[PDB]
Parts: sequence; structure tokens; C-alpha cells
Amino acid sequence: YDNREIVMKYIHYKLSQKGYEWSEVVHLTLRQAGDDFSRRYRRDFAEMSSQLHLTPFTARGRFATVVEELFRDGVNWGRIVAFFEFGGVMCVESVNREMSPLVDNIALWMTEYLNRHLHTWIQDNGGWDAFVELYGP
Ligand SMILES: CC1(C)CCC(CN2CCN(c3ccc(C(=O)NS(=O)(=O)c4ccc(NCC5CCOCC5)c([N+](=O)[O-])c4)c(Oc4cc5ccnc-5n(COP(=O)(O)O)c4)c3)CC2)=C(c2ccc(Cl)cc2)C1
Repeated sequence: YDNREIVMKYIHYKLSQKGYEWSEVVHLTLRQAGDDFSRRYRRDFAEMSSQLHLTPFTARGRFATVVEELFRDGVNWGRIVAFFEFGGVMCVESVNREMSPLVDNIALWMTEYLNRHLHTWIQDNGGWDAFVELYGP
């Protein structure tokens, strides 16, 4: 599994499902899990999208701050879905505010975070195959 491909497909999904412009079972499962997360956590989304103040200079710090807090008490599959959903929220708020070049930077930051911070937990917990076994078709 390629974390970059996982990230790229997810962001492309988040943007196109909202009218913006920019192995398959893993992508499909993540789409379903993330759509479920956004239906169940609507109030957390509205608060994040409204409170999140972004500029090309502070975007990485904003991303890093939220993601550290999300994973502070440990990693679980639910928290990883929330990480992709948070990444999607940043991408949508970046396009909304005409800072669209930030989308490519967010994809890079999400890819590095998966490869350097989440990779250990993912493999120790069965890999993406285990996520598909728990929540997929
Ligand atoms: C950190 C901040 C600064 C502050 C707080 C926030 C908000 N905050 C909201 C709560 N949240 C967590 C954390 C952990 C779990 C958990 O251990 N899930 S889990 O591992 O037990 C688990 C069960 C089910 C599923 N899939 C089930 C579906 C069913 C339909 O088919 C597809 C699979 C998963 N999973 O990984 O897929 C996995 C969790 O529970 C879920 C996860 C889900 C993820 C998806 N749905 C799911 N449901 C909803 O399920 P329930 O009905 O059981 O409530 C509940 C929610 C953390 C983040 C911040 C913020 C972040 C992002 C944005 Cl965009 C905006 C703000 C930022």
C-alpha cells in the first residue's frame, strides 16, 4: 500500500464531493468511513472549519497542532479516519479562501505524517488490510 496514493485519492474525493476542482477496497473503505465520521461528527466539523485560521505561512503549524492533539492519547482506526477528514477540512478551507496551492502542501504533510508517525502503529495493528477487515465490505 502506498500512503501517497491513499492520501491523493482521499483528498480528490473530499474536494470533488463538495464541488471543488484540483488497493481499491482501501480507498473505498476510507471514503465510507470518512463519510460516516462527517455525518456523526458534524458539530466538530463546523467548529474546526470556522475556527481554523489559515495562511500559506501558518498552515503547517495549524496542521501539526491539530494532529498532535488528535493522536496525543494514542492511535486507533477512528483517529486515523478523523486525521483524513481533518486533512480534507484543511483542503476545502484552503480552496474556499483562494489558497489552493496549499492543497498540494497538505497532501505532502499528510503523506509524511502517515509514513513517519503513523506507519509503526499501522503495521503493528495489522496494516490497511486489518482496517478493511474491521470496517470494509
Ligand atoms: C483533536 C481535535 C483538536 C479535537 C477533537 C476533534 C473531533 N474528534 C471527534 C471524535 N474523534 C474520534 C476519535 C476516536 C474514535 C474511535 O475510537 N473510533 S473507533 O476506532 O472505535 C471506530 C469506530 C467506527 C469506525 N467506522 C464505522 C463506519 C460505519 C459505516 O461504514 C464505515 C465504517 C471506525 N473506522 O475507523 O472506520 C473506527 C471516534 O469514534 C468514531 C470514529 C469513526 C470513524 C468513522 N465513523 C466513526 N464513528 C462513528 O461511529 P459510531 O456510530 O460508533 O459513533 C465514531 C471518534 C476524534 C476527533 C477534532 C477534529 C477532527 C477532525 C475534524 Cl474533520 C474536525 C475536528 C480536532
